[PDB]
Amino acid sequence: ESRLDRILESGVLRVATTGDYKPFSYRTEEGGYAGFDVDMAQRLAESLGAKLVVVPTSWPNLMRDFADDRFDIAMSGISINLERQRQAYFSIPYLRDGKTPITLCSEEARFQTLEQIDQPGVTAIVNPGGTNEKFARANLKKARILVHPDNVTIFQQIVDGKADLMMTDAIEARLQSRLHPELCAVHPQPFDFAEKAYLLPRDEAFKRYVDQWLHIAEQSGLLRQRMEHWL
Amino acid sequence: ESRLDRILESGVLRVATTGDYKPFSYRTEEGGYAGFDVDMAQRLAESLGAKLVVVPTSWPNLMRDFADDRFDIAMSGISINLERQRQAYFSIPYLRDGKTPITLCSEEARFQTLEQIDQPGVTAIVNPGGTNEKFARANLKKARILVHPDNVTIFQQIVDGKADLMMTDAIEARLQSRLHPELCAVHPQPFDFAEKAYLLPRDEAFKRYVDQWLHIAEQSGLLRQRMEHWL
Amino acid sequence: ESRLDRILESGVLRVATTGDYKPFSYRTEEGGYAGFDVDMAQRLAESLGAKLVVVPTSWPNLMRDFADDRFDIAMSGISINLERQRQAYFSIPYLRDGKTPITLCSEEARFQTLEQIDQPGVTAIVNPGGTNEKFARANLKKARILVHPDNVTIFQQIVDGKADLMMTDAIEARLQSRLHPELCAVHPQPFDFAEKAYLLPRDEAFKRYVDQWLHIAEQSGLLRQRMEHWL
Amino acid sequence: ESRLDRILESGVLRVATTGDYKPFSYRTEEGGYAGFDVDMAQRLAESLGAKLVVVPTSWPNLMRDFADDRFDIAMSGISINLERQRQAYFSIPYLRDGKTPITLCSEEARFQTLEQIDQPGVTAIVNPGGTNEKFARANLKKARILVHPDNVTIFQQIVDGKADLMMTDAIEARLQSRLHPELCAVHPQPFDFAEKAYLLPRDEAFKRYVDQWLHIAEQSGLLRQRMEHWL
Amino acid sequence: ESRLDRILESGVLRVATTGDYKPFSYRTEEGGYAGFDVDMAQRLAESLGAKLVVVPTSWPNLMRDFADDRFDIAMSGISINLERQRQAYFSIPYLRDGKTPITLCSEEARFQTLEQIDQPGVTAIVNPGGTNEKFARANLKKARILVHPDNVTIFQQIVDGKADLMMTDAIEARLQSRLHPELCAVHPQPFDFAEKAYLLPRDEAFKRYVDQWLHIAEQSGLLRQRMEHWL
Amino acid sequence: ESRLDRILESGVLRVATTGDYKPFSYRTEEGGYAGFDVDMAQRLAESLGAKLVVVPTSWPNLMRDFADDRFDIAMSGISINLERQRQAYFSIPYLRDGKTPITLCSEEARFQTLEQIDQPGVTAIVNPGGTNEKFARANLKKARILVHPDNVTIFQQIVDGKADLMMTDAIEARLQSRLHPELCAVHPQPFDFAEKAYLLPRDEAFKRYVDQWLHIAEQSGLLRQRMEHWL
Ligand SMILES: [Cl-]
Ligand SMILES: [Cl-]
Ligand SMILES: [Cl-]
Ligand SMILES: [Cl-]
Ligand SMILES: [Cl-]
Ligand SMILES: [Cl-]
Ligand code: NI
Ligand code: NI
Ligand code: NI
Ligand code: NI
Ligand code: NI
Ligand code: NI
Repeated sequence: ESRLDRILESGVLRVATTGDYKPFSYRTEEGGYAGFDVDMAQRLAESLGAKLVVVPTSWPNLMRDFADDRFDIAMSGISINLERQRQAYFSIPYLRDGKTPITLCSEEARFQTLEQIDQPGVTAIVNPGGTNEKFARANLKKARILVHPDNVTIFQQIVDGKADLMMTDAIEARLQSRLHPELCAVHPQPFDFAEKAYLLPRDEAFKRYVDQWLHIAEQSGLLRQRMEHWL
Repeated sequence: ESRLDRILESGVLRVATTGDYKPFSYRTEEGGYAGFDVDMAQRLAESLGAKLVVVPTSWPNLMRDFADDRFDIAMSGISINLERQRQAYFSIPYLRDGKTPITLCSEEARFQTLEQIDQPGVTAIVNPGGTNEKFARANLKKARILVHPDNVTIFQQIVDGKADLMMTDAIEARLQSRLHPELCAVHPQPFDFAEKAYLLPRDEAFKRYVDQWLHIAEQSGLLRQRMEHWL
Repeated sequence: ESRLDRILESGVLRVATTGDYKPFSYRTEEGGYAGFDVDMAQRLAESLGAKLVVVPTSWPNLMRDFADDRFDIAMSGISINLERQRQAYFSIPYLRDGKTPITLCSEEARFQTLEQIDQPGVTAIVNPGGTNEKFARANLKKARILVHPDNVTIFQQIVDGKADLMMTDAIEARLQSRLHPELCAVHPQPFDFAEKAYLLPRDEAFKRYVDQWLHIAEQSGLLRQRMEHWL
Repeated sequence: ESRLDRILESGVLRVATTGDYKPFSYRTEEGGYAGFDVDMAQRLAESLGAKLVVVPTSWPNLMRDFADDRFDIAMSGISINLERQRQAYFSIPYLRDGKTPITLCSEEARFQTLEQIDQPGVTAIVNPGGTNEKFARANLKKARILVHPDNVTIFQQIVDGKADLMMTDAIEARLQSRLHPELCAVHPQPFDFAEKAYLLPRDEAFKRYVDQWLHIAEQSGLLRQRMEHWL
Repeated sequence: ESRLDRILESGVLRVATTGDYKPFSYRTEEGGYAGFDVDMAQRLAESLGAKLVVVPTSWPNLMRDFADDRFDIAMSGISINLERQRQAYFSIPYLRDGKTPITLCSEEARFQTLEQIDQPGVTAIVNPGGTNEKFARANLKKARILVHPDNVTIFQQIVDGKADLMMTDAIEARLQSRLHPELCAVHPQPFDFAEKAYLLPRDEAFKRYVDQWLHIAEQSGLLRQRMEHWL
Repeated sequence: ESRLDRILESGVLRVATTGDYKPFSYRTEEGGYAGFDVDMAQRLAESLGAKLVVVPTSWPNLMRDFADDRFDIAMSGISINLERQRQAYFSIPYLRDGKTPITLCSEEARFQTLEQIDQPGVTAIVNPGGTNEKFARANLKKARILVHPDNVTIFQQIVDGKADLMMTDAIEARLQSRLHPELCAVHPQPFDFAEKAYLLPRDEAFKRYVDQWLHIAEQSGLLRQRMEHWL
C-alpha cells in the first residue's frame, strides 16, 4: 500500500539533501554529507532498519526531483510553505524560523520593517531561483533587488557595500553574523514566520510513521539535544 | 487524486456559508457576504490561486449539501461535533467556544448549571433544526423547550418573558448581550466545550493543505489579527 | 470506504483488550472487563451508536491479532512505539508514561541511571515476550536478565531477593509500590519517554473520528475526570 | 506596624477611584460608583471585615492624593508605570493592556506603527495631564498633538475630522470602537505594553495581603469570572 | 535586622509541625517526625548551616503559637488563606490543593456541587476547630454538620453511615480513598482552590531567602522529585 | 527611607560590574565597559533619571564590596545562589543557566554525569576563588581539581591536555566552544540549575522598582531583543 512498506522491505531509505546549508546539511572535506538533518536522517533510517542513502538535490531542482520520485524524504533545512504543500506533504515541524534581514550592525535600526527596507535607495541582495528571491520580489516593490549567483561571496557583497542587506532564513542570518561580526541579524519584537520540516510524498502511512518518530524525538528531549549540539 | 489538484486546475474554490451568523458569516446590504470566515475564505482561495465562489447553504441543509458535493469547504462559524465527523472531516480548530445560557442579567445566578436550568418551571427557547435544539433536547428532561422559528425575534422573546433563557454558542450569547444590555451570557468557572473549524470532504491532501494554511495563519499571528478585527 | 462507515452500519465496535493491566484493563470477579480503557471504550462505542464488543487479546498476540483483523481498535494501556507504527496507526496520546525501575526503597539511590543498573552484579527481572523484555535486552549488556513467566509473583521476586529491580511502565511501577510499600518507583529529574494511545488500523477516516472524540474528551476535561477516577 | 493592622482595627478600607473610566470605574445615575474595580474593591474590603469607603480622586491628582495619604489603595483602571513606582507600590497585575491607536476604520492600515503616525500631516488628539498626553509627547516628534479637555466629545473629534487618531488604553480603544462603529482599535502583531494593577503605599505587609487576595482570585477563576462579566 | 541573621548566627532553625497529617507531617514509631515537609525542612535548615529543631504545634494552636514566636517557620501541609495572612506571611506555594468532598463511591454523582450537598437530608462530618469546620459552616446552611473529635475514626463514620461525606483537603481525600476503597474523592471539572505553603513571620529578608530556596527546589526539579517520592 | 529615594535625589546609579565576562560585562579597547548587563544598566539608570556610574568589582571581592556599600546594584552575569542570598537580595531573574562541563568534543559522551566525571583518572580545571571552584569541590570527591589562575589560558589547558574538562556557566561553555571548535558544551536531557539576576541591597522599595523595570523589559519583549543582540 504505502512507501512505508516498500522501505521496510528494501531496507533502504533515500533521503534528499542539498549539502549547501550548514548547520542542516553540508559537505565534509572527503565529499560526504554532514549536519543536523543528516544526523536526524541516520536516526530515521535506523528506526526503519534501513540503510541511509543520501540523494543529492538542489534548491532549484527540489520539487522537480520530488515529482520524479528521486527520494523518499528530503531533509535539508527545508521550510514549510504553501507552494510546496500544493504537491507534497510535510512532517510535523522541528524548528521555528522565518526570513529576516541581515545587515551592517551600524545600520540595524534602519532596516527593522519592510516599509523602511522597501525604498528606492535601498539594495537587497539575493541568491537566484529560491525562496529568498521569491520573498524579496513579493515584498519589495521599490528597493533594488540584486541577484548574486555566487553563494560563497554573497554576504561579502553586503560588507563590501554592493548591497544594504539580504533577507534570508534567521538561522542563516544568525550564523553569517558570527562569520562576519561586521553583520547583524535583525530581530524585531518577528519579521516573517516559517517552520522547518521534512518534505514527504503524499503518503499517509509514511507520514504517520515519520511524524511519530519525530514526535518521540521532540518529547523525549532527543531533538533538543541534537539542536543544542548542531545549531 | 485529490480535490486539491482539482481546485488548483480549475482555479475555483467553492466555499459554503450560511450568511446568518455575524460575526462569522452575514449578508451585506447589497446582498453579498461578509464576516470573519468570508475574510478567511478569501485568503485560502488566494493561497490556491483560485477565485472565491460562495455557495449558499443553511444549518438544516449543511450536511445534505455536503453529501451532494455542493462545495469544497464550508466556512461559517461551524462547530466540530462527532455527528458531523461521521461523514465529514474538519480542519484544525480556529476558535474555542461551546454552548452557554443567555438570560436576563437579573436572573444570572439562577441559571449557572444544567441542574438549575432543567426544572419544570423553566422555559428554554431554541431555534429549529440545528445544534441548539439538539443540545436542549439532550440536556433538558424537565424544562420546557420552546421552538421559535423567527431568528430575528428569538432573543426578544427572552426579554419579553416568553422564555427564561436560550442556550447557544458563547460567541452568540456574548454578542446578543451587547445588542440587548438587558441580557447576560452566563460564564461559570465552562458550561460546554466546542471548537469552531472548517468542514472538509474526506480528502487527505486537501485537509493537509488547509491545515497547513490555517496553522501558518495561527502561528504567524494573522489569525489573531483577524479575530481581533471581527470578533 | 472506511471502517468508520462499516462500524456505523453494523452498530458494533470491536475493542481488543488484555485484561491483565489494572488500572487500564482488568477482569471483574464475574469474568467481565473493567478499567480506565474499558470505560473510555464504552464512551467511544456510544458516540458511534454502537455496541461495545470486547475482544480478548494478549501482549504476545497483539500485533498478530491486529494483522488478522480481529478488532477495530485496541484499548489496553498500550504504548506507542515505532515497531508497532510499522504496521498500525495510533490515536493521539492520552497519557505520558515511559519505563522506569522499580526496586527496593532502600536501594533507590543505586538504580537511577542505566549505567548504574547495567552492571555484572545486577539482576533485572522481566516478563516474557513483551516490551519490558525488549527494553531490558536493548539497554542491558552487562546485568543479568531474569525472565519470569508468572506475572502474579514477578514483583514478589524483587522483594524476595531473586532480582534487584524491574524496569516497567511508570504507572505500573507506581501502583506496585503501593501494593508493596517495600518497593519504590525510581523517579530521576525522566528515565525513558513513551505515551499511551489506542491502536488503530491504517484507516484515515476512522483515525480522524477517534482522534476527534479523544480530543473533545481531553479539552472538555472528561479525560482528566476519568483519569482522576481510575489512575 | 503596618496599614494592614490599622485597616483590620478600624474596619474601614479607603479605596480611591476616578469614576471616569468605564468598565473599571464609573458613576451610577444616583451618583454612586460602579465597575469592575469597584466590584473587586468590595471583595477586598469584605475579606478584611472592613467597610468599603470610596474616596474620589482624578488622574491629574492621583499621585498628589497618594502622597497626602488620602486612601489605602487606588483601584481604577490604573496602569503600572515606572514614574508611579518611584513613590508607590503596585499589586500584582490583573490585566495586560497598553496604549494603541484608535482611528477611522477606513484609515486603519495607515496607522500601524509610530513611524507611520509620527508625520507632519498627522494630528493626534489627547486628553490633558495624564499618561495619554505623556505617551504622545514622548513618541511623537513630528505629528501635531491636539489637547482636548472635554472627554465627553474627545472621540467625536476623530470622527469629525479634527484629528486622525488618539493613542489610548487598548481597553478604551476597543470600547470606543463599539460606541462608534466608525472607529477601529489598531491591533498590530503589539503597539505598547502595560499592565493594570492596584496602587499601594510602600507597605510590605499590606502589599503581601493584597497580592495574596488577588492571587487567589486569579487562580480560583474568580478574577476571570468578573472580567468576563464587566470587560 | 532580620530573623535570617539570627538563624545564621544561632545555627538553629525552629520548624513547627503538627505530625498529624501524612504525607506532609507525621510521627514515626519511635516518636520522631517524618513526611514531605519534614524532608523539605531538613533541606532548608541545611542550606542555612543550621540544626533542624522541630517544634510541635497543632491546628487549633497554630496561630497562637505563631503570635508567641514559638517557631521560625511552620511546615506541615498548611494552606494559604487570608485569615492567616492577616498576621503572618506565606512562602511561595509548593502545591495546588483545595477542599473537596470524600464520599461513598456509590454516591459520588450525588455530591458534585455545594448545591447538591447543602440539603436538609445530608450530613457532613468534620473535625473540630480547623479550616475544615470553617469551610463547612461557611458553605452549608441546610445540611447537618456533625463535629467528630476523634480523627482516627472520622472517615470510618462515613463508611458506617453516620455521615454522607466530609469536605477536606483533596490530598487527604485522595489518600483516605486509598485507605478505604469504599470511599471516593469527588473530582468535578474544581470544587475549591487553595495552595500549600510555609508559614513565615512578617520578615522580609527571611521570606526572600525561603522563597529563593524553594524556587530553586521547584525549578531544578528537586521539589517534584520529593513530591513524587512522598505524595 | 529607601535607596530608591537617595538615587532619585542624587541622580546617580552606582552599578558594580567585573568586566571579565563577555557577553555580560567586558572591557572596550579604550578601557570602558560593554556588554548585555552594561546595556541593561544604562536603561535602568535612564529610567531613574540618573547617571550610570560603573564601579569596578571582582568575583572574589563581590560580597565584600557589597557589605562595604560600594554600589547600589551589581550587574555582571551574576548567578543567584543561597550563599549570596544570606546577605543580599536578588532581582527577579533574567536568564536560566547553570554549570555544565566543557570538554573535548571527542570526549563528550564520557562526561555526561557527575558520576562519570568524578573518577580518580579525571582532571577538572577551575579558576580560583569563585563559584566554579566551589562547585567543583562540592561535587568532586575523586577527580583531581586543578586550580588555574590565568583565565586567559584556562580553556587552552583543556585543549592542551592538562585537564579533561571544566565545569562552568553554560553560557560560558557555549561561547568558549565557539572560540575553540575543539571544545563542546555538554548538554544532557540539565546538569545543574541556576538563574542570572542583579544583586541588590536589602531594600524593599528599591527591589520593587528594579523588579518592575525588569518585568516590563521582559514582558514587552525588550529583554529578549537585547538578549538576541548580545547572547
Ligand atoms: Cl555538543
Ligand atoms: Cl479593527
Ligand atoms: Cl472517584
Ligand atoms: Cl454577565
Ligand atoms: Cl520513591
Ligand atoms: Cl543584533
Ligand atoms: Ni554535543
Ligand atoms: Ni482591524
Ligand atoms: Ni470518581
Ligand atoms: Ni455575569
Ligand atoms: Ni523516591
Ligand atoms: Ni541587534
